[PDB]
Amino acid sequence: DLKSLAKRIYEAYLKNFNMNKVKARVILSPFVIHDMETLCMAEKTLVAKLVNKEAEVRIFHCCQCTSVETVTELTEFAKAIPGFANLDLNDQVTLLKYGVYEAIFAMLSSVMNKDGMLVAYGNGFITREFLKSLRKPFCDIMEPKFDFAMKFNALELDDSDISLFVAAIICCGDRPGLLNVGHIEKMQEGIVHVLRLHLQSNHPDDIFLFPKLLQKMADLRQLVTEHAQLVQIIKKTESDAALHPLLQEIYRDMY
Ligand SMILES: CC(C)(Oc1ccc(-c2cccc3ccccc23)cc1)C(=O)O
Repeated sequence: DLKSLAKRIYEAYLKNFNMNKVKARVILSPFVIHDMETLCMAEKTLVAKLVNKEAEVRIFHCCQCTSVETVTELTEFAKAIPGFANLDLNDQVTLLKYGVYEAIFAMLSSVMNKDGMLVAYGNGFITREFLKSLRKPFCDIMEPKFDFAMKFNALELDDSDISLFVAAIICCGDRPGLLNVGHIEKMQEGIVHVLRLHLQSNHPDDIFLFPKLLQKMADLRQLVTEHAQLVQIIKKTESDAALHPLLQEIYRDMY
């Protein structure tokens, strides 16, 4: 009855996310993008959307397209979280609007290692150093996410842990403008309880793992706010490009 909830959530997570941690770790060893040269020969096969323009824009257009694909997946995942579909539609929409990027950056850690991150469904690998060399302010976009991911990955969670974590992020009672705050809080309370007991069984060698994950929740909220602004600046200083319309509405005057 608590076991069951963890199982239903894990199964929803396996069904709805194309990329997960087991799949990514196996992969992380294919085609490396480490400079402008290797970037272009990536774009002869891997990235077929803006197919020219400034390399910084091509890169993060490709990146925002992946984020939008993750938002799509997160929406299906949430509909499978027991209780979520029973909320008023505007509460479901509100939870997703304010929750998806906290979940995105949490799950992004799974396709990152200290050297770089998987891209294009794991058939490309862009190095951390290469991103760091891009012209300002594009070189500052992914670095704080790598920083988060390195600390997160050190916790050595598996997908059964992460599925519960992501459900807890989405079912959050303090998003602005919720109608049934009481019930969403009870949903959250249940998931977080199951998460704690799950971590105690799956990781009995780390007593402080549950508090460490609650710290990561706090970290992600800060990470998302800071990302919103960096995104805003790039829209102001740069319009060779175009921010995805969905991301525009999500980021707008939230934080
Ligand atoms: C993590 C990621 C990929 O961060 C982005 C960073 C920059 C852009 C971006 C990409 C292309 C043009 C832009 C213009 C103004 C502001 C941002 C952009 C899109 C996403 C995202 O928000 O999904």
